[PDB]
Amino acid sequence: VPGSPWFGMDIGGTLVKLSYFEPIDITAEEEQEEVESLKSIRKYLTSNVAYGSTGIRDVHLELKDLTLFGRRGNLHFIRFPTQDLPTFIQMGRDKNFSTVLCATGGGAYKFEKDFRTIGNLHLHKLDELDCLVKGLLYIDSVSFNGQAECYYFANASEPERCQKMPFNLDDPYPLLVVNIGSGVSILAVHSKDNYKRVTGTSLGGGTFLGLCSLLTGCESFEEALEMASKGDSTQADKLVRDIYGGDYERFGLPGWAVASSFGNMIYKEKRESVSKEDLARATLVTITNNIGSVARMCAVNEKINRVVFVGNFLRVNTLSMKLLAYALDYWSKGQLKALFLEHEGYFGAVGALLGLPNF
Amino acid sequence: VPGSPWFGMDIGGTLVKLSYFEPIDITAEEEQEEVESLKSIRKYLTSNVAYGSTGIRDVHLELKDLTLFGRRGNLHFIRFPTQDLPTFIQMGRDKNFSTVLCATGGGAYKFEKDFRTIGNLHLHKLDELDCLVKGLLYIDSVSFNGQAECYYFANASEPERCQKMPFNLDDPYPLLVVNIGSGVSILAVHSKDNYKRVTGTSLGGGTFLGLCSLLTGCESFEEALEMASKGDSTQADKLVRDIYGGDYERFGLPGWAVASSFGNMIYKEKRESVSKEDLARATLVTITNNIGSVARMCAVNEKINRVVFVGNFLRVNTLSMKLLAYALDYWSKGQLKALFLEHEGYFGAVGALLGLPNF
Ligand SMILES: Nc1ncnc2c1ncn2[C@@H]1O[C@H](COP(=O)(O)OP(=O)(O)NP(=O)(O)O)[C@@H](O)[C@H]1O
Ligand SMILES: Nc1ncnc2c1ncn2[C@@H]1O[C@H](COP(=O)(O)OP(=O)(O)NP(=O)(O)O)[C@@H](O)[C@H]1O
Ligand SMILES: CC(C)(CO)[C@@H](O)C(=O)NCCC(=O)O
Ligand SMILES: CC(C)(CO)[C@@H](O)C(=O)NCCC(=O)O
Ligand SMILES: [Mg+2]
Ligand SMILES: [Mg+2]
Repeated sequence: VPGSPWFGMDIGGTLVKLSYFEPIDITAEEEQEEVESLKSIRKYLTSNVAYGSTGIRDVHLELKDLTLFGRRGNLHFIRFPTQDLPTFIQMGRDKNFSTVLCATGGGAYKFEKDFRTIGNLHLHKLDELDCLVKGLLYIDSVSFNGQAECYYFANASEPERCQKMPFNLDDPYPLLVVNIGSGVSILAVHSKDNYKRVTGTSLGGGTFLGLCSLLTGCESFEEALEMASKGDSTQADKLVRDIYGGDYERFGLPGWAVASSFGNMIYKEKRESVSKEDLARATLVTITNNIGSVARMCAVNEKINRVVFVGNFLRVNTLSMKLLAYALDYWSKGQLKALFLEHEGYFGAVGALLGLPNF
Repeated sequence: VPGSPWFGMDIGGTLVKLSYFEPIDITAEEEQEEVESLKSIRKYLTSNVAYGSTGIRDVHLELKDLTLFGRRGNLHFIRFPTQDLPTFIQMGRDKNFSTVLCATGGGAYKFEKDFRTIGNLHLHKLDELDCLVKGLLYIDSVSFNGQAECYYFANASEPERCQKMPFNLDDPYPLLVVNIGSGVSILAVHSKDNYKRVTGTSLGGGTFLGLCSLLTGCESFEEALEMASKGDSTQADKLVRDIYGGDYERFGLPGWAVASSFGNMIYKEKRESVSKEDLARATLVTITNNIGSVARMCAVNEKINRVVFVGNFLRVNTLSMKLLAYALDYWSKGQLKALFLEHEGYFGAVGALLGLPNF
């Protein structure tokens, strides 16, 4: 492995994710041979938790004293909007920084020519879903600083008992991976080298954020979630009891289940009384439950009972995680389990970093 | 079979559908024994095509010279909004109308006590999905006045050739039935008496109409479709080429495919330039393609290759039908076929009418 900072980057449709390995076993002689630009990069990344106006280091996710490529170091996790990649690349071309970059996600292709404006930088494009699988399996194998990387919600159908609990993935196959980013990819993983994309859905995190922005005027993902936490989705949705006056008993649909998402918004007087918060929550519930349903159908067809949900639609989004856990547990009568991972949307970036020794 | 007009009624979450059998073999003696109220009902229904301000007789769907319950007559098809059922029931209690009513849909239960305000009326509640199956199989078996009730889109992947063609369902089993009403029910039909509800989705016609109303201010389903016919959904959706700069080749996703529905609406400048017509079309495309995807997954898991789509989401909605035909044909490489039926959303009402001899 190369004199070069060790990065892996996943350039998605909405967010760039960057994994950075900071060596902590640097010898006295190594510090001598280190050029100023390399020292400047290391100090900038490790002494700041906000980069410019939109970059964020997720300090709580840092893996400390990881051994990687024969060196000990800390693995850092950084995100910024893809819209701001021109600023990243303009920073990279700065004279104070004159690298082998393993990059994945669609932007590895879309912005290939832009990365090559950085003199002599060597860009290696790696497949988006292969990096996801490799990074997910790697992070679970090294643990989250000794704690479990994977968790589930115990007793997900009872709120008085529902609680996050660690889950052991030491024999993780087979596994359904549901990656909720701008859109959704669903993978059936049979071994480390044997997986297929079962299907996907374009109703993903970008549908939640785009519809929420149109309907409520929210200006950020976090604001959308804050609104949804205060709302009542039943003010927008038409429920089974709104159609039947009760349960649809013959087919086991309870009266409180949604029959038609946003279905009460066909009435003008209801549109005039619904709140922005109600609409935010209805958008979240609609998108989340649709993903849960698709995930359930894929698990049944693939004969897989463990479904891991990743991607940044679920970052700081406990409501959606609990909705997913409840829906899988309820519809399957306990035979399917929703699983979640602490490192959220960073697995592609880690998987890309792991491709470095091949170059 | 009873002195009573022969009706079947399906009271849905949004629309009431009514089938009415008009006898055309009435003898001279039968006209004598007919009371004025029965004559008044027959004349009102057959001499008007609009009933009050919101009732419509779909004259083009009339089955002429049908033999039913040993009598020859014409089968009529009438719809009105469930919101106006109080007007129907108040009309029914009029003194000029002083019946065995077979009723299905959720409103058969929700409005049971209201129907019983009509003196001595006998209400028989029948199951919503059983009536759908029985009515669908019946109408296809009697034909559409000698023409095929069922049709498909030939060469659905090529617009220069794509065209509606009759399809023979003379041995209709097995069959996947996708009923797109306010919400969506999906049935696997193995015989006339053996079917199961495979799943459903709450993202149905009410989601299209509710979201469209919120986003565009449209005041009717027809206005929503008119707007969507003029729009460009790619102004709201984020496409694969917006993320990759091209195809995602490894997994066969073409650049023109939607990656994130409404995903370009996360950007304020794009929200400010998108048109209402664009938003209407994006809503239609998003809802329709999600149903097509769920239908495809259910067909693969049930090992069924014929998928019939019914329900009034598809009435006067050729765009959605063609989207469904293309999506099933494309994803399945021709192994799945989307089928459509001329009688749209009336099968439950017909199935209810067919239950009359049991009472
Ligand atoms: N700070 C944020 N800004 C924007 N979106 C966020 C943010 N935090 C969470 N999200 C959500 O995270 C989603 C993006 O998840 P992510 O896994 O990073 O997708 P992506 O890789 O950029 N897209 P894709 O090309 O489809 O894989 C958005 O659609 C939002 O729902
Ligand atoms: N004139 C109309 N008025 C309202 N909706 C219409 C109209 N025409 C077509 N639609 C569409 O038809 C859908 C209703 O279809 P329909 O099959 O009659 O459902 P329903 O039986 O009333 N609902 P459900 O209880 O879920 O079965 C609406 O959601 C619209 O998308
Ligand atoms: C980046 C992609 C395109 C691939 O992971 C992602 O946005 C996705 O899977 N969208 C859904 C595409 C679909 O299956 O309809
Ligand atoms: C009238 C019902 C409830 C049943 O046909 C219909 O609206 C439906 O199937 N809605 C979808 C319910 C679901 O499967 O989530
Ligand atoms: Mg991604
Ligand atoms: Mg219905």
